[PDB]
Amino acid sequence: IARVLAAKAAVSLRYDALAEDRDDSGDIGLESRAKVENRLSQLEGRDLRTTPKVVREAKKVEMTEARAYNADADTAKA
Amino acid sequence: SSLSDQLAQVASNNATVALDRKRRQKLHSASLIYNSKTAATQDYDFIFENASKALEELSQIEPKFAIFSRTLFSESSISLDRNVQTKEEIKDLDNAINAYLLLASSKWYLAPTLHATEWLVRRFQIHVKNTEMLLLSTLNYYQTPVFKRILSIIKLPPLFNCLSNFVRSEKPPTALTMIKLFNDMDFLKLYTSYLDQCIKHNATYTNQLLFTTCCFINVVAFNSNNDEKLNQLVPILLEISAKLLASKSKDCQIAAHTILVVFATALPLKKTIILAAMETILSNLDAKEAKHSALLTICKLFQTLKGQGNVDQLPSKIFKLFDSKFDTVSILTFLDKEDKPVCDKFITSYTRSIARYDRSKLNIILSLLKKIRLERYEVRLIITDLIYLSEILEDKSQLVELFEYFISINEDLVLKCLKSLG
Amino acid sequence: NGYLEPENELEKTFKVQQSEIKSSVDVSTANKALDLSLKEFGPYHIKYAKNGTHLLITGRKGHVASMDWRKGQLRAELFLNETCHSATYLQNEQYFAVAQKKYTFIYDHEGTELHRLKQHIEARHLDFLPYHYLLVTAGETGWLKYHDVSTGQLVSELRTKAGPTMAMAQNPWNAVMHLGHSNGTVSLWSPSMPEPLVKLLSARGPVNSIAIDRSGYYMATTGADRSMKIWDIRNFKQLHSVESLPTPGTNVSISDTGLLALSRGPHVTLWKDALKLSGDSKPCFGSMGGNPHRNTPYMSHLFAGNKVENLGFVPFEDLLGVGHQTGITNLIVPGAGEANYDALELNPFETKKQRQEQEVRTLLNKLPADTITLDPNSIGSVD
Amino acid sequence: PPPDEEEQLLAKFVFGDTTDLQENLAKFNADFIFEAAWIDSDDEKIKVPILVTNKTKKLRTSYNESKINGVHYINRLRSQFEKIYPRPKWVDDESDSGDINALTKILSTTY
Amino acid sequence: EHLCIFGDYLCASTDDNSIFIYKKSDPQDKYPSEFYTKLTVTEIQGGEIVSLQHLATYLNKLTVVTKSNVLLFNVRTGKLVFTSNEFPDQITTAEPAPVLDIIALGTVTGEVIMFNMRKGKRIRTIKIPQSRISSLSFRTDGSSHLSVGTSSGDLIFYDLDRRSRIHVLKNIHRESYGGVTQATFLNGQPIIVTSGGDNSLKEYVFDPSLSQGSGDVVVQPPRYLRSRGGHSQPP
Amino acid sequence: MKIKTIKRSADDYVPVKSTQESQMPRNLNPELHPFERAREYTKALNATK
RNA sequence: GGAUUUGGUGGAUUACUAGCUAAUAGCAGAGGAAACUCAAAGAGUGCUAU
Repeated sequence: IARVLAAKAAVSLRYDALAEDRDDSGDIGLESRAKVENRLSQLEGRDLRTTPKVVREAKKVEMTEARAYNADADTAKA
Repeated sequence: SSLSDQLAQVASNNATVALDRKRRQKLHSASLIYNSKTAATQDYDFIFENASKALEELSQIEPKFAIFSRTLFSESSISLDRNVQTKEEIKDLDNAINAYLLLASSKWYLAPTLHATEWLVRRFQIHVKNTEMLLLSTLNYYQTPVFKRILSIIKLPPLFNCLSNFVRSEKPPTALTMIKLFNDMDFLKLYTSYLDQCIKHNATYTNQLLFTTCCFINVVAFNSNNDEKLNQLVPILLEISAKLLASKSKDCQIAAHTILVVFATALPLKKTIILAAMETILSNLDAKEAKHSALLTICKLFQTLKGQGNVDQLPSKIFKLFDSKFDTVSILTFLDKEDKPVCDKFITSYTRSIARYDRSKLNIILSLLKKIRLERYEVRLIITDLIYLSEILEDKSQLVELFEYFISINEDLVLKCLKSLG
Repeated sequence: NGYLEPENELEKTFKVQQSEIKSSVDVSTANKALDLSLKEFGPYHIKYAKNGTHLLITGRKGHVASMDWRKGQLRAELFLNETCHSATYLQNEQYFAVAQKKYTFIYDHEGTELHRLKQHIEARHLDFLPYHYLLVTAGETGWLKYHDVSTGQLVSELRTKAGPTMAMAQNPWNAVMHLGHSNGTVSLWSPSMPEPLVKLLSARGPVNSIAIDRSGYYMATTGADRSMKIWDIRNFKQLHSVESLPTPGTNVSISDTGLLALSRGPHVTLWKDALKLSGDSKPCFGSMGGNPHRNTPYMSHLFAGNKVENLGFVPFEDLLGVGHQTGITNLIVPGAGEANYDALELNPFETKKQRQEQEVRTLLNKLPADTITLDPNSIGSVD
Repeated sequence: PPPDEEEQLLAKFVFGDTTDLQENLAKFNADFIFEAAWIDSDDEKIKVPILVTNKTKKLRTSYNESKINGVHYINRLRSQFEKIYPRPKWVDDESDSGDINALTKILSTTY
Repeated sequence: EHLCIFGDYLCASTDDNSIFIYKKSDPQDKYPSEFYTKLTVTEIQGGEIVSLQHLATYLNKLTVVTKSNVLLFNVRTGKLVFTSNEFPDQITTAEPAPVLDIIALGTVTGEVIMFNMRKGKRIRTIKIPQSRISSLSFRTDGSSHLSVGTSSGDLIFYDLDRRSRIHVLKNIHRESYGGVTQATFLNGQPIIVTSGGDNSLKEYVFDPSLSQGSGDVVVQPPRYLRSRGGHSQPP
Repeated sequence: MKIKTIKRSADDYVPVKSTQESQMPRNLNPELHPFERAREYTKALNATK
């Protein structure tokens, strides 16, 4: 940001110093300030450390006994 | 599995058993107000005393909090331990905790919530058991000083593994990692339930929606290149918007509108989905601001359509709904403003829709055509249908005038349509 | 302590299932009902610490692990490429002995070996006398050997002269050792007497297992002859002779509350109020037309195709540890453990500092070996 | 005589009972905070014994009964089935029998 | 053509819309051998037999399913107890649901009907436009999940309680060889077996949810467990 | 049914205050305390030494 | 589109006669870095330890 800020500072200054009919508003500084803030935001956003993903392991599966209806109960004699 | 692996599972299950002094130090040391040493120095009742006052301030701000005084923040709750209860008792305890987190979601900026939640952490250990619920409430506060503390005292579930780096870290979670957690398909399913609960309960607030839509949009941008996963994002994310549109809150409706627009541009989709989309968009459209946002959206959803019927007339029921919620004078005002977005094919579908169903509205079509330059095919098709009207409908001063407008502009194409049709 | 009382006369305790018990009880005991699937080095012989805080496990193929089952921490794990048979904790959970092939070994709490007992050979059963700091061994050689851990010295060596030993159990009330023999006899032994104090014929075949209640008043024995007997050891009278066993007995255990546990393969049958002189307290399998006097099983369970290696009641706990071919499982047995423990003697919540303080004072008041007698009330008489 | 309400409140404190909280927890509802077509006659006449086969033995309401008619026999059989397969939510509470749910419907049809 | 067995009764369907009933000589015999009676369904009664199905707790009734509609026959008495209402689309697959009194019916044009037989009325309907059902199966692991197999070779899973599509498995079996000829959940497990005409049998399981709470919402996609197969054409 | 099991309140046996003395439970059932008279003699012998 | 490395699972690594069970039958060398990591100890110190 020091390098980036210095570059924009020169841009703002050369406008401030030499502009024949500069409006006392700082618009060039404001827009330059916006760019460096955008430069900072993306730069600080970067994370050198690796971010681990959720682990997805395939666990062993073994079936379990499940109680089920017997159709023999249906059949009956009158 | 090795003995340690099964043993490790036992350790997780009985994390809150409060077995010995050494474990109890860790459980009690966790805090949201005080540091570890002071936290171990405090007792339950002192914590309850502060929280009870904290709830009262919240009750003044918002009445619904007063209910929890009867069940969670009661004086007799001090003696209630979760480890001793049965499953039937636990779920009822969990459900009450679930509701409290939802209301506390919008007041995290207020100090009293942080004190009030301390009792839940200390008494019921929400941080270890209701770990997912607590985070889902506080995701949008990711940069807030409260959120980093949440990470320090808590064990991340499997789905929140992306945040493991920033636990007990000077820097807060950055903007990018929020996207990474959201890119995971399973988390969207988990959050899908969470936002679903808020919509049912009318607990949603602007910081959530705007945080959601703005995270949800970024998932599209990251995943734009690969079509197949975008296809997997359709059965889930579109379902989100339909629920948001169902919410009476205008806030949710526009939140859905931001979602629909980006999907269509990112991923072209059937006209059937688009026609269904506007119909749901229009079904619960009451607020003025949503009305402005919707009309912009509806144009965009057609802007993405690039198949036969791109400019075909809206269905009869579809046509009726649009005019009721958007008078013709409204769209004229829409067509007047100079910074209007491209809506040439939507209006073209509309002009034909008027042509088929309304005889009175023809003279507005003239004004509609003047306001917006229609592309020459859109002109050709409009010419095509109007030829049928003359043969079927009685000749009218407006009807011939609509022809005369086409006589003035691009005379040759008018003959071409006549040559092909009659 | 707990219980399993019925509302309705139809509703029977033995028909209840562990799933139903797990359903009613709270989460914590549901967690105490650990199950461990170890299919490789079985069968597994289990043993719990005196305070019930630690579990010592020994697979037949040589897998020995010591852990704090309740807190889910592994204290030691041993993978001896040898046949490991039975093991026991010494004065506390820190130090345990393993009856390996051809020798017995002492190990540290991390699992580090301390000594190999050259003198104890072919030992098949292990028991530790806490108040006397004596380790006992028995095996095929018919040699009953007592070793002092504190001094690391062999106290005494007594010749059974009855062949291999199939069962051994200590009497907590007088600390006299009971050994089963192929002639159906149960022999009582003391350090200072080169011949058994008492011999008790309790079977027509080899004595598979022997159990003694905490009070030292009753005894349960199971021979390899379709049989099980209950004895009054103080006065030496037979109380019950359960011959109706569907199968021969493998292991028996008696609880703090007095529950009688019988494992006959994967038979696991529990009886309440069976250790009483009354005839109606005689254990009976099933019921004869709902006869109230008949002592029906209190609880029963099915270990599926998994022969039970040994049974362990969890001290101060309503749980039955069961060692089997595929590993370990605790069954919820309401009203089995002692609800009110005594912390001066045994504390489940013992911290390291008062544990290590407990170590010295027990050493300071170690009872001499020769104090062992049939009657513990012998000290202090005119001679 | 029964205790007074002012006694019950105080006994709540002395003994530290928590049932009242749990009843409130059970009552906690989130929203507040925020005909047979045919008939078979053979069913009525058919009488079946229970005690012959082991599995049917469970169906007994009492030890004395041994033989039961078909109509009651089914009802125990249905109850025996429901224990085997608990009744899900979709079967009982839910039935199919501009509309805002258009998007949900179209997405279901289109894969 | 079709074979159904329940209790002591063996039911066989021939191509001529004739249903033969066999019964056991003895109650304690191991299989039925004796010929009880013959029941034939006429065209007026219904269309061609789709399958023979018997639902639980129905005291000697056979739930005969036809292309035209479903028919109920009491095998013991050999009488048509009930006739289901005519269905617009031909029925292709029938599967008894784990619930009492509902049977899942699959049509030619991607329609699954959970017809309640006791009430004799439709309860629900799932739409699969531009598809042909080949197999149905319910999950009995405690999750209200329905699998619908298609001749296209595509297996879809629905959550009945949530009325949503859990996941789709694409092209598991060749469409040229009939797609998914048969797909059945294992009784009481999260596992499903699948087969087809491509000389292949595949085996899929549903893993536990990765979310500590709301596991019903976060459903893991089914994962390939194992399979056996060979050449799809002569070597 | 009537299902009761032993129930340990962790707070009762492990106090919350790190400085507090742990509750020291006691029962006078003789069965919990074997070797009535030998222990006292050994302590007597220990005292005299 | 190409290349390098790697986690997990599946099938074999012994020749294919069904499951479950309580079964004569029932059932179905010297080192280094990281820590709200896990242990084993030593010393000192603090707090009514009455």
